[PDB]
Amino acid sequence: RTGYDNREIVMKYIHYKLSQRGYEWDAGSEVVHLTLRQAGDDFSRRYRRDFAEMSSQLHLTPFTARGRFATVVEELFRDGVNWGRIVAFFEFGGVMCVESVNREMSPLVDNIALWMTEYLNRHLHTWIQDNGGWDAFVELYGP
Ligand SMILES: O=C(NS(=O)(=O)c1ccc(NC2CCOCC2)c([N+](=O)[O-])c1)c1ccc(N2CCN(CC3=C(c4ccc(Cl)cc4)CCOC3)CC2)cc1
Repeated sequence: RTGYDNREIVMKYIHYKLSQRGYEWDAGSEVVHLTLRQAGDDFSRRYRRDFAEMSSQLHLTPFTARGRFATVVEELFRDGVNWGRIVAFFEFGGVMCVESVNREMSPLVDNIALWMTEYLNRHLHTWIQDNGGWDAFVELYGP
């Protein structure tokens, strides 16, 4: 119906975060993916302390990742949604994927991509559509 699939925004974002570390191949039209990447890179520069704390406190394992993902996301959106919190959600998913590869649990990346897609589709999609859609995010933060 929308003409797009949020799974693609998730897959492209995770691919970019892994590629930045040399964890996935990338030699280095659509504007949403570039806008989101840039916003997330800036978010992690501004909130470097929160990023470093999140990157060392996760202690991810295959049985604990699901619960940790849900708990952090619930904390993130407890006071409501805005674009910055959506950018923070992608950055959090990125940290979970990078940590999963670091801990030799690369298959978890596919599960994290599914949980992010499901949360965007079921819990954030209404807010996004009510707030001008991805079009409004690009109008505010895009080139
Ligand atoms: O300002 C905000 N929102 S905004 O006004 O919508 C807005 C403004 C400007 C711009 N972009 C800028 C425009 C000017 O040029 C440069 C770009 C955009 N944007 O979308 O691009 C949107 C805003 C600020 C901070 C914020 N977080 C919330 C999360 N928290 C830590 C935390 C968790 C957490 C910890 C680590 C990691 Cl990796 C992830 C999550 C998980 C558990 O919970 C706590 C840290 C602070 C949320 C929203």
